[PDB]
Amino acid sequence: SISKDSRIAIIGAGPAGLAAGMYLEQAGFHDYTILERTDHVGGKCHSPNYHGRRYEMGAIMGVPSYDTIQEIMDRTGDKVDGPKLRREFLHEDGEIYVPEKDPVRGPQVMAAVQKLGQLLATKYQGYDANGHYNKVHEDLMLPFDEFLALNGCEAARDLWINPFTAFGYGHFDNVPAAYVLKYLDFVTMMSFAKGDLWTWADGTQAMFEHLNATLEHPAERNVDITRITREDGKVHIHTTDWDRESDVLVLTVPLEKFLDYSDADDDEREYFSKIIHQQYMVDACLVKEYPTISGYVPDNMRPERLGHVMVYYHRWADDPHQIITTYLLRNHPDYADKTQEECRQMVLDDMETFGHPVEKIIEEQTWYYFPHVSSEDYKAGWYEKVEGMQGRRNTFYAGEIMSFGNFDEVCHYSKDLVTRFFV
Ligand SMILES: Cc1cc2nc3c(=O)[nH]c(=O)nc-3n(C[C@H](O)[C@H](O)[C@H](O)COP(=O)(O)OP(=O)(O)OC[C@H]3O[C@@H](n4cnc5c(N)ncnc54)[C@H](O)[C@@H]3O)c2cc1C
Ligand SMILES: [Cl-]
Ligand SMILES: [Cl-]
Repeated sequence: SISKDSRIAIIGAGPAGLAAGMYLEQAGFHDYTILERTDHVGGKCHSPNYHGRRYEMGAIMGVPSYDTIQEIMDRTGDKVDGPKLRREFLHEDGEIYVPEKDPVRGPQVMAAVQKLGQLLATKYQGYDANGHYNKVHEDLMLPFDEFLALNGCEAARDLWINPFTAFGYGHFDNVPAAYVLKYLDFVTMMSFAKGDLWTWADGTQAMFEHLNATLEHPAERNVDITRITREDGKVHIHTTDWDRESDVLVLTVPLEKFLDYSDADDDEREYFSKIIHQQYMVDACLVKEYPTISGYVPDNMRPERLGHVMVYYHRWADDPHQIITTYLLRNHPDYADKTQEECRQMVLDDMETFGHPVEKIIEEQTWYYFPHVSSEDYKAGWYEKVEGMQGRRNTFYAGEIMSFGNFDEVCHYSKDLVTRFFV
């Protein structure tokens, strides 16, 4: 256990760092400081303003089982109050189809879903635990498609792909099942399939800005950390404006990047070097022939269509001059990765093909997205190692790499970090 008097440095004012501060504070750890590199809080919950309304450059949605986020809202006073999500499906040629009504493929898919639900309820019990420290079944360490194939459930990929590949998380040929099924566990998949999805009028960012404000120590912003060292049982942080000592270090920032400004030991260097991530690019667009509904494009979710628009978000139905965001991936382990420029051109051409041509791109962002490890590295015990290192030289590891790249998962992980190590 850790002394309540400890000076605790939390790096990153995204959901993970903000949650860490919240749950530390509610456990009686009052001497924490959150250090944020940018001038803003919420990280990839990022909801900029346009014509009196906030649009989403990052996270958009939750589901009713996001219990930790509910706890945050309980604290902040925020309410789930955004516009209803609705979707149609488009082929890569822009034609509308209704796959749930396909009388051959539909049943095959839902039968596979049924079958997978029972394997999850019986054989793979534990799969849905937050984090990876409870070692998942070995089958879950395989790429999702391989995991499905082993169990005869390939068809279920049709349901699972839409809120996964399109949402930036990569491709089932390579992404381990462990990640997929921690995010899209059975209740979560059911909620999404049904459209029972939380959104916020003021943006996902708002409740995090509000959480920060409720904190006893709101985040320090514009903190440029040049160096962290950990001699003599302490943590020393060097920034461009000061350098100070803490007792405990909580990392919610990318761990491979941490290597470059830290006295990283051999294990840290070895293991964090294996972290891979996604290049998920979002374009905030003004369009003609305004869509009446969000569009998903499964055809463009295939690795062979890397860089094409996989989904676009219809957020403000009443105003045809409001922002439509588009979503595409720029990388895949087995395909040549795509440039920003050539992908920008695909946004334009695909949106035209869909009959919603772009008048203007007002904002573009390639995000550092979904840090994870390969199936091989997962099977080789990556998480047993790294979780084994928790508390080493008073350093604790958290954020997306330790759980999943979603704001409930990381917040939940931070909450549990306090329980596991601090209380
Ligand atoms: C387009 C898009 C769609 C998404 N959709 C959803 C969704 O619908 N549902 C969902 O649950 N999640 C979604 N997400 C994922 C979700 O937003 C993230 O998983 C969540 O924000 C992770 O929180 P975090 O604190 O772990 O990481 P981040 O949000 O990335 O926050 C990291 C923070 O650390 C800071 N930082 C980085 N480096 C340093 C440094 N050197 N020093 C100090 N500070 C540093 C950053 O500025 C940032 O504030 C989406 C994200 C994007 C981009
Ligand atoms: Cl104490
Ligand atoms: Cl949707």
